[PDB]
Amino acid sequence: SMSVKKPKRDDSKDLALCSMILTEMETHEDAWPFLLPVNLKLVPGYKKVIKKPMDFSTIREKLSSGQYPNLETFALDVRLVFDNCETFNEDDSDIGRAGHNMRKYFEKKWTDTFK
Repeated sequence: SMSVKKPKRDDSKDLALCSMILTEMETHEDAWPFLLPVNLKLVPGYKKVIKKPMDFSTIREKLSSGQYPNLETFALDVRLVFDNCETFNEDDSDIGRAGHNMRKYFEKKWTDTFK
């Protein structure tokens, strides 16, 4: 509350560390469905169904231009990529499996780096 603060957690390395995570996600062999924005002209249903499209290149540009206020808003966009993927893709598809794999990979790096 006013003039009453928990001890200051060191956040000065968060930008660097999110960038490293994102690099690891970008270079994973199962990243291919997520590297670029879904082409809304060429994929029927995507535009109407997925209210907030997100992809790794869009997260990279937001990261690089100071558009994440803190590490939690970064994690929310990463999770959005995988939540979108589950909305649009069957679990038993190459893309559906890719999204589960990447979500797992992300959540471990997130825990190991920050928790």
